[PDB]
Amino acid sequence: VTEDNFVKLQVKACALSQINTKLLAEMKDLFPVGREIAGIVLDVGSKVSFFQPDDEVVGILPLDSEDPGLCEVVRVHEHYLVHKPEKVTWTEAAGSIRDGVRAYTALHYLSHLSPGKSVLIMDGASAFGTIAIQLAHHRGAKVISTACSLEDKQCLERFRPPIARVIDVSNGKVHVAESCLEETGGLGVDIVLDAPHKHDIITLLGVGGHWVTTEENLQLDPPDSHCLFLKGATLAFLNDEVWNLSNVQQGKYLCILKDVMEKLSTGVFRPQLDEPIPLYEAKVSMEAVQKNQGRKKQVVQ
Amino acid sequence: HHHKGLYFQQSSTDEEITFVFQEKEDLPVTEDNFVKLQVKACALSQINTKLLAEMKMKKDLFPVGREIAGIVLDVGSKVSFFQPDDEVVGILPLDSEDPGLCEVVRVHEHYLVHKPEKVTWTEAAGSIRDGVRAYTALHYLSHLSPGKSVLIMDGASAFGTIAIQLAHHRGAKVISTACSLEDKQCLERFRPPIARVIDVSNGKVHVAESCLEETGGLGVDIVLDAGLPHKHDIITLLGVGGHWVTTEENLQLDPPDSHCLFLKGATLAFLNDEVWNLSNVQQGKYLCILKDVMEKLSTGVFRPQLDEPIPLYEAKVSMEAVQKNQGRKKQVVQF
Repeated sequence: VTEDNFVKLQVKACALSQINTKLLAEMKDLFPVGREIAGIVLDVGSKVSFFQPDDEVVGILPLDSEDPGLCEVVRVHEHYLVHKPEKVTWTEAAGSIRDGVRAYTALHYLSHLSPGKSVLIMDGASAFGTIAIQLAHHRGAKVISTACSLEDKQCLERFRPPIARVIDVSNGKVHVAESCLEETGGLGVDIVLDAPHKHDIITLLGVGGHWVTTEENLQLDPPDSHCLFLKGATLAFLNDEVWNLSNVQQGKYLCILKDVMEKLSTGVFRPQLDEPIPLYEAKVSMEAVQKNQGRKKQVVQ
Repeated sequence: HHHKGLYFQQSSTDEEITFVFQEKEDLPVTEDNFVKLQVKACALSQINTKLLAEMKMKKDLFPVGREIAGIVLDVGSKVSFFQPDDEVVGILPLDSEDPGLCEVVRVHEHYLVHKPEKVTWTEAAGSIRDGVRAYTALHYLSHLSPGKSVLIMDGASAFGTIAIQLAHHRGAKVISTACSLEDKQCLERFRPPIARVIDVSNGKVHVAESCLEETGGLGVDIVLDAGLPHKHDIITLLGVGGHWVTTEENLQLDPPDSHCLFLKGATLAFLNDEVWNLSNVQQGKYLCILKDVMEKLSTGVFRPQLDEPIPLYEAKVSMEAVQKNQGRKKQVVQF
């Protein structure tokens, strides 16, 4: 049943991602599953304006969403959605909106990319890693990335615009700090995208460098935050759902989405993702995810 | 022939430093990138003995004075940006051979910019370093923008004064913590009034509760902490996506603190103006910072809280007071 100021839409694809347990636990029946949707609006509320029925859209549902994205159709507020470009497919859209958001914030809002800069994208073979690498290349950066497996290794070396260097941590040991300092020319890396232990990162960091972490419980010792002081560095925490959970950041967020699709419309992004598996056995695919397993994005169609 | 220069020496078991006048020769400029300056003004700043020690320099007498404005007397062969009679201003490197507190100084050319004529010597020397700190904290570590809220520690200091002026120039609402009585009056006398002076004379206010009052619960966008509140109250008063710019060189950040930081998507940045003259890489960026600061000064958006200038012979007493951080106005030696 539709409510006003909300929009009913018919899902065209719903990519699924890892569900964070303790974020749900700290936030306080059923746990709705599915958030990265690319659908076609059905019925419109009485006071929604930006969307008219028979329009194709893409967006990320909020954590408090009554409806679960994994469904034939769902309801969602109109300011959680954006228009999907015509050229883009719908699996591509649903699979790229979330990782594209994260890459855009991490590399554009928590750090700044420009021609000539160096960025260490850790686990570049993950879907998020792939999208992030494509952003870095699009702006003109020199990308160093970490490969955790042989599959990841040969996955990254075959990028059409080859990355500067693939450091494989797949083996027992590798001197990541020394090798990236070696690749920069003593300068160090400008942006590290945690997405090694911290002592490799802090020495790897260049002058005024940016450490964009995702660790939700980082402990910092006075000697470490001192080496950061000597380098004039910035520690930026990447948290995906601060846009959705803050009422003021409405506009910027939307623009990100609209730009994420824009590059996807001109194909500067390309997701790396599993073949489309329909609704049925989708729960088993989600079970597989939560297992800390999966380098390819998994989208339902 | 020779000139009098202020130096300092350090005892072995005491980190304390003593200041001494010593006469020494003018370093000649020859077949090098160095310029020789007639020093017109040299501002004073407390010397971080620790950072200098980490630089690993082997000296028994260390030179004093780094924030200079003067006239180019001579130039080495390779110098390009300056010719004699030019009016220059700059900050001498941490590894400088010559003291800034001396009538003549020899400095590499990639440390100076030209001085605007409307700027006096004492004003330029007394604004260069603090304007740079403020500029990189509010423009490179955080990103000032009209409408944002900026909590500035002190603000009655020289740095806090330049910073408050920068924030107002960019349409920022400023919250600032006064400590002394005289500090509170000083913050009361600002030409455009700041939004909220929180008076932490004694343990009678809460800066977190007051700042959350003013912000409406959203939180402060930019915290400038340089120059008193615990780490935790900073982290609770910080807004969503906010930037915490700190002068703390030995910060203790435990996982609860960092957890609240993550949940607010907060960036933490360290303010260290030496970062350009110690690494010596993107110094051309630093140059543009100097030129913009000097422009801001010439047009009028900066007015440093200078004290009245002093002659060179009073520079060792003054420096002594500057080393203990007794005094709020900015001391500048005039020649």
